[PDB]
Amino acid sequence: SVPKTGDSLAMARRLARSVRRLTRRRAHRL
Amino acid sequence: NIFNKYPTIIHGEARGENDEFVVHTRYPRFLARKSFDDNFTGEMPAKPVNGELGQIGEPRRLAYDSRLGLWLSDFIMLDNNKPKNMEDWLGQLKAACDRIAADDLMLNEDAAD
Amino acid sequence: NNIFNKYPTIIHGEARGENDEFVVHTRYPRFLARKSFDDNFTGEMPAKPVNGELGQIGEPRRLAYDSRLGLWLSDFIMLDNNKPKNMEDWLGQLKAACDRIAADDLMLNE
Repeated sequence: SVPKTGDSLAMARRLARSVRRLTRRRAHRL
Repeated sequence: NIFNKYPTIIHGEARGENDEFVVHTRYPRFLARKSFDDNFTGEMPAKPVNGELGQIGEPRRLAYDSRLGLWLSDFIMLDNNKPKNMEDWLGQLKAACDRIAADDLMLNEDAAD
Repeated sequence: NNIFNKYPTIIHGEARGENDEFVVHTRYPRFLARKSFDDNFTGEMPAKPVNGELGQIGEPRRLAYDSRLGLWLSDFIMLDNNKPKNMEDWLGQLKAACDRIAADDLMLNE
């Protein structure tokens, strides 16, 4: 069947997404 | 009915793109572009998000201003049906945008450490 | 369907309180899908270019895509109202789109 993403992979991917998003938003700021 | 398997709000990004994106999967369903003011402060207010819906640019296009630094624009409705009342559709679209703006603040709020 | 063209071709999505991720493909064929990962997904750049499989899964049968690198796309919702003239070439185009989305995810997270 289709897999459901596990918590350990999801937590690492979520942190990397947050780091990219913080970098992206800083270009809009100031 | 298939949309209901999805989360209500999906926050999106693209490679090489500074702007972000959103999908709203409940009525009214749409894809939109997320853009930001330069003084976006991100602090979560006690008051609920209360944004404004307006026409902007050239030619004139529907856009949403959260008034907290987030904008929603380039709306693409994913529903084929046309709403019976124009006034109540705009109201429903705006409320959805408010929920999205609130959800976006929490995406940032979760993250900053 | 012309408004779709102001968007980037591939949009990668997430939701709060959700482990799975999501994708929107904004060129033909246009769709929304659920993006998920198995326990052997590494996110490492593949030796060969991405060459996945389109298949039917579950009962009743539903379309699903397996990148064969551990990345899956499922719960497809087509965003175009037209129906394709040839069913074979639509699947070929859809599978090709999925291959690009998986590769794009790998480059984004590299």
